Amino acid sequence: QVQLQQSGTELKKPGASVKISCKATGYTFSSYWIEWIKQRPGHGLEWIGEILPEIGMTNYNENFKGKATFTANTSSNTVYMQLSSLTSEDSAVYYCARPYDYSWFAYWGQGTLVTVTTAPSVYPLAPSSVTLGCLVKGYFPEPVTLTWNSGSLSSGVHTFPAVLQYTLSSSVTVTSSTAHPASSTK
Amino acid sequence: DIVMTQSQKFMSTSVGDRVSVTCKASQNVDTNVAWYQEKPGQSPKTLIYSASNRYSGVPDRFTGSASGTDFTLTITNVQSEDLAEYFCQQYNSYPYTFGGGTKLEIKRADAAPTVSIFPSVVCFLNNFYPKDIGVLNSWTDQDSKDSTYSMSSTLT
Amino acid sequence: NNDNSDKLYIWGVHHPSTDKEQTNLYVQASGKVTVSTKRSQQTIIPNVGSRPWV
Amino acid sequence: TLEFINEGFNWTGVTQNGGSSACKRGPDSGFFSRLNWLYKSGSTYPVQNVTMP
Ligand SMILES: *[C@@H]1O[C@H](CO)[C@@H](O[C@@H]2O[C@H](CO)[C@@H](O[C@@H]3O[C@H](CO[C@H]4O[C@H](CO)[C@@H](O)[C@H](O)[C@@H]4O)[C@@H](O)[C@H](O[C@H]4O[C@H](CO)[C@@H](O)[C@H](O)[C@@H]4O)[C@@H]3O)[C@H](O)[C@H]2NC(C)=O)[C@H](O)[C@H]1NC(C)=O
Ligand SMILES: *[C@@H]1O[C@H](CO)[C@@H](O)[C@H](O)[C@H]1NC(C)=O
Ligand SMILES: *[C@@H]1O[C@H](CO)[C@@H](O)[C@H](O)[C@H]1NC(C)=O
Repeated sequence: QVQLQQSGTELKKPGASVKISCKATGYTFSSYWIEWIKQRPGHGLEWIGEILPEIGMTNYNENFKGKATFTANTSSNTVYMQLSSLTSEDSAVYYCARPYDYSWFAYWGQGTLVTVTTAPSVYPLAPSSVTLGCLVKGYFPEPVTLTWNSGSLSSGVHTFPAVLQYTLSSSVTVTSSTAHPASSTK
Repeated sequence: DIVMTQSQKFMSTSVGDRVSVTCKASQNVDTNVAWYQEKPGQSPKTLIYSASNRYSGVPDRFTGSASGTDFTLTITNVQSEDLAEYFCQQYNSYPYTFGGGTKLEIKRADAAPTVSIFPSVVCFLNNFYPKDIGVLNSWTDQDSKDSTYSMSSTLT
Repeated sequence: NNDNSDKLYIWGVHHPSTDKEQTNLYVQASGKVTVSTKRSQQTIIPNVGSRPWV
Repeated sequence: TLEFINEGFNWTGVTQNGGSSACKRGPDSGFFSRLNWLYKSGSTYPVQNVTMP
């Protein structure tokens, strides 16, 4: 079955560069374009460009010229995209996709997240029912895994997505009666 | 460039009911337009091509149509698994362009916000509806149970 | 040619290795090129097929 | 010199050694000794792609 396997998540300092890979399996590698699409959380979907692997012909969206470079390894059946001079603007999820034959998109990759190490400060927030909280402040990079009584409390909990300035908080509501692996902290 | 305009950022419908997303190309794309479904956290999935054509494996609920530069994705008998964002694409000419996306929402039964504050001073406005309601804010996706948004405002 | 002297035009035809390659580039399965002047012409038909790796 | 050196080409899914009554070798039908007339096998003539370094 046709599969496009992209590379792991990436974290990069501003001004550096990154190479994302797309590994094609389950079809003749040379018979199809490979497409690259960018998704940022509020710009929707932008088309970066395409590359036709055999002859290494690259076709870019005018807006990405100089930002993005496609290459192809025909022996490893792999297409690489390289992003250079990274800014925060280039933080997004990058997809690679294969056309049904020459135009519209049929098969997509699982996506590669690109973001452009400090420990969290975790604080308790005390106030028919009642609402309590926890504040995780100043943690870099993502992600962070925050549970209440080690998972016991499930319904009533709202854990809010981080806001980069990364600061997330969580509220856990109960009745009146009743870990950041990047920094090695818990 | 060619602009693909999806004027609806959010749609409201109820399960079993019928819903239509519109997309208007800013100049002739002929019938080459595709519709893709992006569910939360997954990769885009292919729904429609040639503007009217069902990609294999796609339920008969989803039907595309086109009149002139107007393209419409119509779902009849909306199911709960149909909660997602919908993108249209003109593949007619380079550069390929996309629509803004239309988030399908399942609405019902409005409500007041439940507010709780904490001394960095945090405020929680929880489980309300509709979505519209040195400061830092955060929202949450529609609640998969009672269909209500919640948010957290941190004031440092 | 509105100029005072002769113009030498160098052009070419692309022969793809596979039919897929033909369509991926040109859409149409069979391409063609006719370059002409008033008194002469050339029509080249490109031919899809494989040639030694170079 | 007419010195001829044979080489096996890897042909696939085609019938080899086609011949004719126009070229009769002996009593039976035939063809140019140095040429190999390839044609269909059953319902197909697979595209033929071969190398001789
Ligand atoms: C129709 O039929 C022809 C003939 O079979 C096919 O053409 C072949 O295509 C293959 C696949 O790419 C070619 O294989 C490649 O050959 C390259 C040329 O190097 C040659 O020269 C050195 C020096 O003499 C020799 O040592 C070597 O053996 C070759 O003779 C290699 O460089 C390539 O190797 C690269 O990729 C491989 C993995 O595939 C890696 O292991 C290597 O490290 C390296 O990066 C590769 O082996 C072959 O040359 C072609 N044959 C000819 C003569 O054209 C067509 O593909 C076929 N058409 C179709 C589409 O069906
Ligand atoms: C291409 O892929 C092959 C096979 O994995 C690998 O051996 C080769 O080094 C790659 N080429 C480069 C240097 O990118
Ligand atoms: C002949 O060609 C076929 C088809 O490409 C290939 O599978 C096979 O290995 C070749 N046979 C021999 C004995 O060289």
